[PDB]
Amino acid sequence: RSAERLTRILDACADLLDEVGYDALSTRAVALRADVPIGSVYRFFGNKRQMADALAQRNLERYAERVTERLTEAGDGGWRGALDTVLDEYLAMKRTAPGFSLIDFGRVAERLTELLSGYLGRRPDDDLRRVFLVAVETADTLVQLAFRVAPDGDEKIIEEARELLRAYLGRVLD
Amino acid sequence: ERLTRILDACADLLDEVGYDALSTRAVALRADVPIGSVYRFFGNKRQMADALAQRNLERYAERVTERLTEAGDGGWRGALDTVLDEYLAMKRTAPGFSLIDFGHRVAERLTELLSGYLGRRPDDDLRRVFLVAVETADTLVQLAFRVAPDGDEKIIEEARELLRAYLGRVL
Repeated sequence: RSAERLTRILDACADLLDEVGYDALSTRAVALRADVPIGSVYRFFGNKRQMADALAQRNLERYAERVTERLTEAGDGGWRGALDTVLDEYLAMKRTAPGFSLIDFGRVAERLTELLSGYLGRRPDDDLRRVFLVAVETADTLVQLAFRVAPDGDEKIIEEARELLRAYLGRVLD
Repeated sequence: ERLTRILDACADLLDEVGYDALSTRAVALRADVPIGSVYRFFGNKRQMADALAQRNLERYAERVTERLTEAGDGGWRGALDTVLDEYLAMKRTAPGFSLIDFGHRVAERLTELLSGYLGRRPDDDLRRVFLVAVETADTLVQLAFRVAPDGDEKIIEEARELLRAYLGRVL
């Protein structure tokens, strides 16, 4: 039930992020929205930043579960589908997951390197860890770009990023 | 005269103090100009910093143009190399350029500078390709200087492979 309250605190924190943003956010508003004793929230989190980190952390586990289950159900072992899955699930969260434009995953490249290299039957050496870091950093910047260009994510920017990443992985993946 | 030294002082101080510790007072002091002279050109540090960035861009563009006119062959690979190598030389050598570099504006400028050179029409597609390429390169170069203070060469090379892979498909 302590865990039940945490879920709710984090959900309210996610929702509040979309409504008033990070600066206006306060611990009392979260507790009222979550319908939790205000003392619970102060007990769980030292400041707002800590609550935001727990939310970010929860975003990443959810994304990792989503991707792991898409790859498990319909993956064919290939990097094109793997790439579409990670990118599309991240785009869906970006559009659909509360507070996600403000609080992302906060590490990600590491988690994705583990996840994907297992799936692809590839040895995560330095070269491959670098490729992944490069891919993840560029996808982050291009996704951010797409959403500055149009509020739901400019489709042409997104499609350029997809093409860009396919060309790169097509070139560097042996 | 005074404008030049104000921007020189702004560029250095950036490097010595960082952006938000940077103040109009400190720049005037460094530039050997009355504080009032700074306010004659700029109402605030953000305008001052954008002015510096605009100067950076003019210099970058003239270096690129000179390099391309001297030894360019009309091909996208040497243009990519020039454009990327000149930016990297500036990150390492140009004052303040790590903390304020170019201030769309870069992408638009490169489109103008490079579209005639390459025989490519400056349409919306080319603009978008350049915008994606600039944003990518910017993040990847930031990444490279985060991993080593001279710019991590293996990151730099991945970025170069990545941009060649993209442009070769898309051009």
